[PDB]
Amino acid sequence: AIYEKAKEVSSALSKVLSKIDDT
Amino acid sequence: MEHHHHHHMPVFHTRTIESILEPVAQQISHLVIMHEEKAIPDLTAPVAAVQAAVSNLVRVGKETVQTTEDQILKRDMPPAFIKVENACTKLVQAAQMLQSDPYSVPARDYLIDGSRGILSGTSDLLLTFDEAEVRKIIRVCKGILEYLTVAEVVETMEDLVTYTKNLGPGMTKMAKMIDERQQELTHQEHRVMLVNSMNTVKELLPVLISAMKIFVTTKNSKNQGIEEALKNRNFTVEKMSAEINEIIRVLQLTSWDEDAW
Repeated sequence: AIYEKAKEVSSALSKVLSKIDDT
Repeated sequence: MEHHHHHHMPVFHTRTIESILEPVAQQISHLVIMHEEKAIPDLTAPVAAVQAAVSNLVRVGKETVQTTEDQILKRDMPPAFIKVENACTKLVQAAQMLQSDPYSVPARDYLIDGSRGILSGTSDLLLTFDEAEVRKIIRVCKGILEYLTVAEVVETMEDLVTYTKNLGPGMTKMAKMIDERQQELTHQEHRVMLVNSMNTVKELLPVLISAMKIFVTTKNSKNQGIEEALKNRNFTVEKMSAEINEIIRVLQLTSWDEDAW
């Protein structure tokens, strides 16, 4: 399940750094 | 007047692991890429879930460290939970300075650093759990590089019927594993010398299996010259074993990592 929960936080994090900029 | 500089600190080797942290990787470097040297919303409700899943990860990660006896893992995993642990406290902490003030420039950088943690931290988490996988694969081969030697002890024909049914399935699993690995590899050189290798091993199987039967029936008759028959046997084995090692050695190449001695 590792490769899963990992990908999960990966996006959940990628969704946060998205509010940091969008040009 | 010569000048050159940029960011650093992000490793990657497995194909899958990359297609998981790669995004968040370029996002971070692209967010700092603005190297010419804009406010921030409320990341309270979107940084709490990153702390959520991050918790679940350590969870399923701390349990895996309670099952698989892969010692080198049971000792390499913990430090990871530490990285993501604190790397998160910053993410959550950073979101505050921005909420109390969304113009702070140290926070924007502070924020990135914390994210760079969960990324770099989760990286090792997977990387470690991975090397452990390449390990189980090695065990399989090591066991297939141990059974072949058993052929040199098959006299009775009836045994040959219990050596194949055994050796076969072993090579079967020892094949699927390799198939997956090559896909995960990020280097053409490795992928090749790894596949074509497992290739010969497959062909040399139906061969030694014959030299084994050809001998088991030749010694049963006055047919003198078991040498030309037996020799052909061990010779095949020696060829398979020599090939099987190329696989192991290759894997170990993609295996032995910094954290390892």
